[PDB]
Amino acid sequence: PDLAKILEEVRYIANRFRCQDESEAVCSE
Amino acid sequence: PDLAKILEEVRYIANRFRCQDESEAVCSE
Repeated sequence: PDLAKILEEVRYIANRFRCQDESEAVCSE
Repeated sequence: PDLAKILEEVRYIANRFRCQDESEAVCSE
């Protein structure tokens, strides 16, 4: 149901945060 | 039910993030 559609959104934001953290790690190197 | 109303909020924030990421891409160009 629509709960499954909620999970996709939360996936998007979480993966956005992961990608920006990875970029920050590269920058720290 | 109210879960459907939760999904709209999460949609809003996710699309906000998408729009600001797009603006960042344009700026990077």
